[PDB]
Amino acid sequence: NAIKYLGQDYEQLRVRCLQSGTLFRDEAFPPVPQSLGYKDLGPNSSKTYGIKWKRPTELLSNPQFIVDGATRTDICQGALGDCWLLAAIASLTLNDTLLHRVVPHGQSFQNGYAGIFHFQLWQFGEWVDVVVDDLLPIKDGKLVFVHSAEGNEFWSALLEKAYAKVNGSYEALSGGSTSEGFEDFTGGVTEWYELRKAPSDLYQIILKALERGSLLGCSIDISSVLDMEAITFKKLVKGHAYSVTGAKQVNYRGQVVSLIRMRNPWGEVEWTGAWSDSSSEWNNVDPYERDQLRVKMEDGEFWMSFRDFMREFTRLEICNLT
Ligand SMILES: [Ca+2]
Ligand SMILES: [Ca+2]
Repeated sequence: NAIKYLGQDYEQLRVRCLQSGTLFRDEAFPPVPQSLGYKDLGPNSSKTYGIKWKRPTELLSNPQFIVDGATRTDICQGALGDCWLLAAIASLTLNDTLLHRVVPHGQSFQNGYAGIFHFQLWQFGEWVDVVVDDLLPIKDGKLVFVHSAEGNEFWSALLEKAYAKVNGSYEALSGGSTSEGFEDFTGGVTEWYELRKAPSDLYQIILKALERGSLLGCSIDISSVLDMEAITFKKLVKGHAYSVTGAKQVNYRGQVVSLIRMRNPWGEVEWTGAWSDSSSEWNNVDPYERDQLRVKMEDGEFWMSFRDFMREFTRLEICNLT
């Protein structure tokens, strides 16, 4: 049904490997310096020094494709500036049908393992099935790029690998917090908002985008590279893409307050202002609202008020489907 990237046929390649008692080695994306990168991850780079390509089945006795669902907690940025892509993947997990397109859930390391996995990527303006072998860059016994908070989980590492594959290298995934040089992730129309000059009904726009399963991301702009990925006083990261993962209205001190939830794809480092995990704003909402929305954990995810949100962040991007 879906076009096969480069004519590679997952099931056909899988059984060939099974029947010959072997593990898949992708010719289309070899475990080689050029697959890593071309400059910062380039030949002989100190960043790539000591990298080896190892299967999860070499690292562990119990590797898992999916552990407790394929969720946003499974997206932790490694040593690669692919924050926009990782933020989009985190947002994609919130969309159940789209997630089950992109990440075929049947796959595992247990039954019929041949060192091969596949994903359905939006490429050339259609759904494209992409195979990968499960060799992944490792440094000091750990994944170099995206990892899950669950150490034996590999769907996201493998998904990032498929993206690296269709772009020719991992470094090719790097860049800015915007869709700079990144083709359609979604195919539908992309909406862009400068937050200081937003439509008066922006909160409702965000809310309805989330409800219909669009992907939302936001970032703070920069001019020079000396303040690139610079950390704010209240611990926001500049020039870095965040997933917008939720929006809720609360009754705060008797008044309707609009709140917005976002996730740093680092899976750590969070806003410390009003509505943060440990902030006192939660003492002034209905205790049951509090219990329902607040989660006290260093997980990259946090709430802000929508007003503080539009003050702090420069832009919101919405990626719609077809
Ligand atoms: Ca998981
Ligand atoms: Ca948190």
